Amino acid sequence: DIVMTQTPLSLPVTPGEPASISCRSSQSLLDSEAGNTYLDWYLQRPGQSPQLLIYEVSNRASGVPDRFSGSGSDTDFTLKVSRVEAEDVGVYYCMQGIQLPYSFGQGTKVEIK
Amino acid sequence: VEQLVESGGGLVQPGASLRLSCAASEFTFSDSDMHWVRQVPGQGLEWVSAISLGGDTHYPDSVKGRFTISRDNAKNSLYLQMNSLRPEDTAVYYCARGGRGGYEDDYGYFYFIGGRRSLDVWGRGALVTV
Amino acid sequence: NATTELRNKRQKVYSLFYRLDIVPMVDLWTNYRLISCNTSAITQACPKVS
Amino acid sequence: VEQMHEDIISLWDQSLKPCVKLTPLCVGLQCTNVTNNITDDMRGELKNCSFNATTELRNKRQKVYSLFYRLDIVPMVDLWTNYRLISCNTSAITQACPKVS
Amino acid sequence: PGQAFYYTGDIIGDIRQAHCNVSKATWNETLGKVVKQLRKHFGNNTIIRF
Ligand SMILES: *[C@@H]1O[C@H](CO)[C@@H](O)[C@H](O)[C@H]1NC(C)=O
Ligand SMILES: *[C@@H]1O[C@H](CO)[C@@H](O)[C@H](O)[C@H]1NC(C)=O
Ligand SMILES: *[C@@H]1O[C@H](CO)[C@@H](O)[C@H](O)[C@H]1NC(C)=O
Ligand SMILES: *[C@@H]1O[C@H](CO)[C@@H](O)[C@H](O)[C@H]1NC(C)=O
Ligand SMILES: *[C@@H]1O[C@H](CO)[C@@H](O)[C@H](O)[C@H]1NC(C)=O
Ligand SMILES: *[C@@H]1O[C@H](CO)[C@@H](O)[C@H](O)[C@H]1NC(C)=O
Ligand SMILES: *[C@@H]1O[C@H](CO)[C@@H](O)[C@H](O)[C@H]1NC(C)=O
Repeated sequence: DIVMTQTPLSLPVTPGEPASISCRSSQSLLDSEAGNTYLDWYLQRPGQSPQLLIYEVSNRASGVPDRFSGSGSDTDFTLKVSRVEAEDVGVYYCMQGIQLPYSFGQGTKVEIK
Repeated sequence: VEQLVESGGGLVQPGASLRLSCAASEFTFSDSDMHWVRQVPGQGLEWVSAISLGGDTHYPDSVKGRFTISRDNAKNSLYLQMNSLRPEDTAVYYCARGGRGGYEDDYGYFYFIGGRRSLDVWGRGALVTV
Repeated sequence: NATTELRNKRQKVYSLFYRLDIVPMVDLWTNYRLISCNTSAITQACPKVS
Repeated sequence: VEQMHEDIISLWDQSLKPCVKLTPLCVGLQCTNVTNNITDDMRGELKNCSFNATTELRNKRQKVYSLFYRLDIVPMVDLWTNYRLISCNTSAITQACPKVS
Repeated sequence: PGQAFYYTGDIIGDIRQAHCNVSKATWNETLGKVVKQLRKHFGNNTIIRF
């Protein structure tokens, strides 16, 4: 199977400073023939809990503002946000998309600092 | 928007069976893969099952032999038949859409190279308590 | 929508065709087709043959 | 020697030409482990592969289970299928005509 | 399986019409020579136009 390990388990962020949330896949996620690497970021809110945030590398889902654009490679990948807004505070999840188990990592809970 | 609504659930005893379903919304249940995902009240997201365009299914090791999923397509709904539930299985269950294809008789149900594989079209979720 | 190595899968292909190589066609999702598919088989010339 | 080489290749090509082209086999194979009793040195050398093969009617397809050797198939990273035939990225695979020695 | 299709991917630089350059004076003299030889068959006082 593929083990997705989330590096932070808790990350209080001041709304006036940037933040970085990262995780690593135990297996390479690169589809060599297609050239696409399958990774997804999700953001959980107290209201609508499930929601797609980031698809693959630097491809925002519909409705997601530019501030959520991420980066990374085929194992270790990260989201970097210049400012955390009140609506952006929630639990972030990593998912791999190359095998049917679709393993998820641990969530990162954002707090008000 | 493209968003499905879960229906079904309730409080059951160990050993009971349930038929949980998701309705089609805005053609998201036609040429598309479907997934069932578990939200544990106190833990992270856990994938439960997935069904392909052609009716192939996949479950993790903790689920095989207990849960069954299917699609009828004529009635535009996804079904999950739950069996042999345990107290550890109390959670919110919901559907998601996978990738998309098409249906031409050159070869039934086809996927795209580099196509979508993310989980999208999230519903609200049903609470299942044992 | 082009076919590929495996009958199971397909692929979305983008290309630049000359207006003289295409003919208007009416469909819901398409606008043009290749000029010779209406009347005859098209064989691609081998790139290794000068 | 050069003439014998060209003659054997030419006769080989003539024998295989009027045979089944196996175009329907370049699909995606759902391969699992063979469930029989496998000796220590045969583990992973034979796979039980399920595919949807065509039939006489163009619109009807049948699910076919067959055992392929590991050397005949190559892994891929599709979600629903695991392997494909090794030669489908290179050339068409012609079946040798049956009842030919 | 083994069927490779080649197509135009993109165009780098401006898109311009293909063209041929033929020298004007050389072509004009060539037409003058053709006109003289045609007059040898159609008459010295016949107006020849292209
Ligand atoms: C294979 O063919 C069977 C015929 O009944 C069909 O039900 C099934 O969906 C097909 N499978 C795939 C993966 O296309
Ligand atoms: C296609 O070929 C037929 C052959 O007669 C011809 O009548 C028809 O006009 C052609 N289609 C177009 C769009 O020119
Ligand atoms: C291959 O899998 C099918 C699944 O139904 C099974 O019936 C068949 O016996 C398997 N083949 C072997 C050699 O185990
Ligand atoms: C199939 O056999 C291979 C041989 O090495 C083994 O690694 C793999 O785990 C086996 N799969 C199952 C599902 O038992
Ligand atoms: C076919 O795929 C295999 C995968 O290992 C690769 O080694 C081989 O070069 C490929 N052939 C072609 C012609 O692309
Ligand atoms: C064609 O190219 C040659 C290359 O040297 C040049 O000398 C010649 O003048 C060109 N002719 C025209 C008509 O452009
Ligand atoms: C045209 O004139 C030239 C000389 O002026 C003469 O040699 C030639 O024969 C004439 N041709 C005709 C068709 O009259």
